[PDB]
Parts: sequence; C-alpha cells; structure tokens
Amino acid sequence: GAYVLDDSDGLGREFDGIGAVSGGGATSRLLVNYPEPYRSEILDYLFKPNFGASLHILKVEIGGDGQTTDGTEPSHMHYELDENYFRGYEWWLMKEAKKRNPDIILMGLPWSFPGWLGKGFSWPYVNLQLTAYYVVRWILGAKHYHDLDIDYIGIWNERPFDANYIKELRKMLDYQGLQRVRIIASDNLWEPISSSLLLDQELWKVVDVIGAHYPGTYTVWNAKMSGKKLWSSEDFSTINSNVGAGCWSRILNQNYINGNMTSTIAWNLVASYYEELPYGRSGLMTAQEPWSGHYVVASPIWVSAHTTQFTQPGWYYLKTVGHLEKGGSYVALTDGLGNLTIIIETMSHQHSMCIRPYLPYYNVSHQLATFTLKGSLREIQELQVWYTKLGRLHFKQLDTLWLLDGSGSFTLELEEDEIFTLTTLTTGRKGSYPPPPSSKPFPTNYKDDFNVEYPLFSEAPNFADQTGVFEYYMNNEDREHRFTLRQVLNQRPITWAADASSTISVIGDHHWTNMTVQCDVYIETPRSGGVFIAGRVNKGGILIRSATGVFFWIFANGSYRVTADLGGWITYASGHADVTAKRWYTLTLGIKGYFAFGMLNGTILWKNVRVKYPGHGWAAIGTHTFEFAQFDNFRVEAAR
Ligand SMILES: *[C@@H]1O[C@H](CO)[C@@H](O[C@@H]2O[C@H](CO)[C@@H](O)[C@H](O)[C@H]2NC(C)=O)[C@H](O)[C@H]1NC(C)=O
Ligand SMILES: *[C@@H]1O[C@H](CO)[C@@H](O[C@@H]2O[C@H](CO)[C@@H](O)[C@H](O)[C@H]2NC(C)=O)[C@H](O)[C@H]1NC(C)=O
Ligand SMILES: *[C@@H]1O[C@H](CO)[C@@H](O[C@@H]2O[C@H](CO)[C@@H](O)[C@H](O)[C@H]2NC(C)=O)[C@H](O)[C@H]1NC(C)=O
Ligand SMILES: *[C@@H]1O[C@H](CO)[C@@H](O)[C@H](O)[C@H]1NC(C)=O
Ligand SMILES: *[C@@H]1C[C@@H](O)[C@@H](O)[C@@H](CO)O1
Ligand SMILES: [Ca+2]
Repeated sequence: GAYVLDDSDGLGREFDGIGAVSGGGATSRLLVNYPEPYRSEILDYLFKPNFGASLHILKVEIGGDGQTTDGTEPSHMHYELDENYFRGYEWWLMKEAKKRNPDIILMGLPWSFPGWLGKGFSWPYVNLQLTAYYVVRWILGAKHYHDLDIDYIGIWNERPFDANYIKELRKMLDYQGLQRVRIIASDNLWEPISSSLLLDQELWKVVDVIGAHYPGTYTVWNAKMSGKKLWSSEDFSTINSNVGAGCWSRILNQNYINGNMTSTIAWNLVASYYEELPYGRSGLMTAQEPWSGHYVVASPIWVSAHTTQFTQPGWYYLKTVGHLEKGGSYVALTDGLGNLTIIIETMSHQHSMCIRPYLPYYNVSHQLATFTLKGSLREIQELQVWYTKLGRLHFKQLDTLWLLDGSGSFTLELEEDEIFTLTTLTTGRKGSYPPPPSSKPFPTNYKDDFNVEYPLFSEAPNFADQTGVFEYYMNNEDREHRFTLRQVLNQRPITWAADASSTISVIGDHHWTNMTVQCDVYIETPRSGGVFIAGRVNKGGILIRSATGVFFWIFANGSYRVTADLGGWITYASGHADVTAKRWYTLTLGIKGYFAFGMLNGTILWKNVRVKYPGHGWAAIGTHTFEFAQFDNFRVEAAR
C-alpha cells in the first residue's frame, strides 16, 4: 500500500557499483578493428558518464593463453623469462574506459594460466609464490606501462581456491608496494569461501570481498556473518533481447534486496565475438561486425542507465527497500549530500528469465504504489523521472514530480515490465549518436597478408583463436615472408575449459557452406610438426573440442590427412606428400556440396573427396599440437 522511505534509523549497506566483464574469453575480440567513429561511439555507450550504460566497474580477464569461453586471450608471460605488456586488448580497453571515466573501478581475474607455471602439472598451486609472482607482474605492468591502478584482484575463476595461495598473494602484493589493491574471493559459489573466512582469522583479514557467481539474488548465512562486502561478481549471461534486459533489471534491484549484494557485474560487457560461439549475443550491447561498423545499442544498456546514471560507488542504500505488494521491487539510495535515487522495477516472470537460475512462476499485476519520504527525505520537493517499458520505450525522461503539499508523499500507477528512476539528480541523459551502417555478412572475398610493421594490436583482425595463441610476427631474415602470423604456444596451458589438442583460429561467416580457403604455411618442428587449413568449422569456444568440418592437414614427415573433425578421429582421405619442416608451402582447400579438393603449391593433391553435406561453418588455420608454425597470405572466398 504505502511504502516508507526514511534515513532516521540509519542507512543500509554502502553501494559498490555496477559493472561488466570483458573476457572469459575473447568477448571483446571483434571490437578492436571497428573503424572510427563507431569504435569510439560504442565505448561511449559503455563508459561515458551521463550517456549510456555509464558503468562504474570494468572487470577483465588476465589472459592465460587458454580457451576461456569464446576464445583464448594472450598472457603477459607465454614462457618462463617472457614478459610483454602489450598483447591482446584488455590494456587498451581499460585505458579507453579510464579516459571516459577516470573514477572507473578496475578488476582483474585469471581463468587459465600458461602451462609453465604448473612445473610439470596442470595445477597453479604447485608453487604458490610462482603463481602469485605471475599475477602480481600483471598488476605492476598495468601501472608501469598503461598508468592503470588495478583496484581488485581475484583468485581462479570458478575453480578451487587455496587458502595459502590467497595469503601468499596478499604478502606479495604488499611486498611490491600494492597495499591498496584489494582481494575478492573466490569467484565461484558462496561455499567454501564463506565458512573458511569464519574459521580462519588470518584468511578473514586478507579477503576484502566475497564474490559469488549466479547467486539467484540470494546469499547464505555464513556470508552475512562474515561482515564482508558481498558482490555478484558474475551474473546475467543472457541474450540481450528484451528478455535479457528484464533479467538484468530484476537482479540489479533484487541482488541487494534479497541477498545483501552491493555490486553486480554482468558477463559480458559487449558482444564482440561471433554469435555462433557459445552464449552468442550475451553482452550489454552488440558489436559483432567490425567489417561493416554495424552495432546495436541493446536494451540492457538503458536498464543499466536507470541505476548507473543516478548512483555512484560510495552512496548508501537505505534500510527501506523491498518488494511491491503485487510483484516487483524498489531500492533507494542517498549520497549523504541531500540527493535521493529511487529505482522501481516490475519485471514479469515470462519476460525476465536469466539462464542461471531459472525461477519458478511469480505473478506481477497492475498496482498502485504510494511512497512517503520520512526523515531527511521529507524536505525534498522535486524529483526527475525516468521511464522504460520493455517488450518498447527506452530511457525516456517524463515530466518532473512536484512535492508541494508538505506531505512528502507521492503515488504511481505501475504496470508490468516497467522501470522507473526517481531522483533529485538533474544530470540524466539518453546519449545518442546517429545510426551506424546496416548489418552485412562477413566479406565473401577476404585476404590478409599480415604486412604490418608496427601493429596496434598483437594479432591480425577477425582471427578468433580457440586453442593456442596467434600473433603478428616479423622475421627480418626473410624477404618474401618478413611479416607473418605465428602460433606461439609451445605447451598446453593450465586450462580452464577443455582446450583442443590442436591449436586453431577461426574467421569469417559461420553461415558459409561452399568456400575456397588458401594460405601459405610453415612448419617449424622437424619430423613431428604439422599444420592445417579448414572450412565449415561448426563449433568453437568452450566447445572447441566438438568442432567438425573439413580439415586439410600436412605433416613434416611427408604425409597428409583430410579429416571431418578437429580431433582427427574421422578420416575423409589420407596419403603422402612432398612436405618437410622449415619450408614454405601454399595450401588450397576447396569445398562445394558433397565434395572437397586440396592443392599443394597450386597442384592438385586430392580431389572429389566426399564430405558430409549439408554443413556450414568458419574458415580456420592451426597446428597439430602446441607448436610453433607460421602462416602468410591468407585468403578465403565463400558463399552462404
Ligand atoms: C541482509 O538483508 C536482509 C534482508 O534481505 C536483512 O535481514 C532482515 O530483513 C528483514 C526483512 O527481510 C527486515 O525486517 C530486518 O530488519 C532485517 N534485519 C536487520 C538486522 O536489519 C539484513 O539486515 C541484511 N544482513 C546484514 C546487513 O548483515
Ligand atoms: C547532489 O549531488 C551533487 C553531485 O555531487 C551535489 O553537487 C556537488 O556538490 C559538491 C559539494 O558537496 C560540489 O563541490 C560540486 O561542484 C557539486 N556538483 C554539481 C554538479 O553541482 C549536490 O550538492 C547534491 N545535493 C543536491 C541537493 O543536489
Ligand atoms: C553450394 O554448392 C552446392 C553444390 O554445388 C549447391 O547445391 C546445388 O545447387 C544447385 C542450384 O541451386 C542445384 O541444382 C544442385 O542440385 C545442388 N546440389 C546439391 C548436392 O544440393 C548449393 O546450392 C551451394 N550453396 C551456396 C550457398 O552456394
Ligand atoms: C495474478 O494475480 C492477479 C491478481 O491477484 C490474478 O487476477 C491473476 O489471475 C494472477 N495470475 C495467475 C497466473 O495466477
Ligand atoms: C562465467 C564465466 C564466463 O567466462 C562464462 O563462461 C559464463 C557463462 O555463463 O560463466
Ligand atoms: Ca606477409
């Protein structure tokens, strides 16, 4: 009926901010080669204050060379004694975010680790100090090379923590002058981190935040008892239609109301990875076409604004938040300076399901809500009003509300699938840029000679690595192949996902069905070495081991194979070829209907080999194991 908002008996918890994740894995891959001005516009919609999503927090993967959901991300230490703080795109992204919002909060978290840290095992806790050394390197490099202060460091994404590791990490951070960096643990479930903190005083002192994933708006008693800040450090992960926007809206409010969580962080920041990779289009917005410039300011962007434009980390929740009589919820926050923000959500069940967890039915129906401002809020006479309706009307500023009759009270008619933000703040804005170009499929003729002497990013555009890591490579000692693309892992990472046994990078249009792929290849390992080119590759990311298609392999022992699968279990054709290590060969693979052919140096090696049809997927290149190999003069022409 009536809902009292009041600060006379004190405040609720401090609000820590809303954010999103770039990484786990390569979710920002296709954003880097957007042409201007579109790249900058996308970044504004994400990070520019009083504009779009206006995010408070950016969390990024600390790349570990392993597959981490939609690709691999490059590590700062591929090998022992290797350090490089200019690989990948997270450095660039953090700097772009910081340029727009100097007060943005930055977080790092590893999903995978380079294999050498395991000292013979696929386990990062074999040598605690070595693993902590590696992670602290990353934080120091952020500061020294990019002028970035990392605010929070995590442990091992959705994988076991080791209490001694966490203690060693704190000790090493302090030793390296990073006392200001805080620790969040364990980026998995509420247990066992929560009970561990109650039983171990030394662990309790070193953990600043309990970060739990997909908590379904609830926490657990042990986490409440800890007295630590509680964050949903990975949530959302739902297609960014109106359904996803509804999920985001509902959990933004109710994570605090139901679970005492004062930060929620969406996976992922922006969908800039091929949509047919796992969890396609599950970012706050969509930018999956750098070749066209087409992007989509999806509804979750405006859902974010309803909170982010009108709150900041350091504000406090009131004690007076809760559910509405007929469904939906309200939170309220102040800044201790006289401002007040009220965020109301009435998300229907059928239009707000997150993928994790699925909620049993709950009813939402038309209702009236009367709010009465008691305490210091009574004095307020005026409120700006922002309104969104999902299904569609986004972030529309309505007529100001006047509180004149001394009552300190007001009333609203609420329907379903609505958001209202009522705030004293006058700074709100629905940021706008002209529409970007229409969507267009990946170019049906595409080439890359990798001839770039000082590349802005460490890898050629559009190549999305799914196992292994591929990089621009310069070889001064060669003229024709001075600039190539090289696979650089020489051992399997400490994996997070189930990486393939062969390295692979995919590119192009998953819809492609008939296609001709060509590439110069160079095998660096004598006798045992092998490489391939491929087409119709149908799966990647967390499922890269499942990939089928047509794979044309050549080996340094003078053999070739054509397979139906990346794992090489199924043979379409096999035979001998004049192929050795350390020599450049040109491979061609043509696929049309039921039949494929392969060329070696422009000469037919096999033809009219029967393959599964229909079938469709990306073009790809790769190596037999985790081994050095180079590629040059890539080309594909295709039809869908
Ligand atoms: C966590 O939030 C819960 C609410 O979800 C708080 O628990 C109580 O909530 C009921 C209604 O659900 C209120 O009537 C009580 O006033 C709340 N208790 C107290 C002591 O305020 C709880 O406060 C929060 N836990 C904390 C802050 O540790
Ligand atoms: C609401 O919040 C705004 C934003 O901080 C407050 O305005 C600022 O007040 C500080 C002093 O506390 C000044 O140094 C800033 O220059 C002000 N900024 C702007 C944009 O005005 C404001 O005082 C708060 N209270 C009310 C009633 O608006
Ligand atoms: C890919 O190639 C196959 C084989 O050439 C095409 O399938 C043929 O299409 C023609 C004309 O549409 C038909 O007359 C044939 O009977 C089809 N053959 C088979 C085996 O189905 C297919 O249309 C091509 N697809 C694209 C997108 O180019
Ligand atoms: C939801 O609640 C309203 C009012 O109580 C009721 O009329 C309606 O039938 C309910 N819907 C369902 C599916 O129970
Ligand atoms: C959290 C980790 C991230 O990389 C994704 O795998 C996501 C999928 O829902 O879960
Ligand atoms: Ca070249």
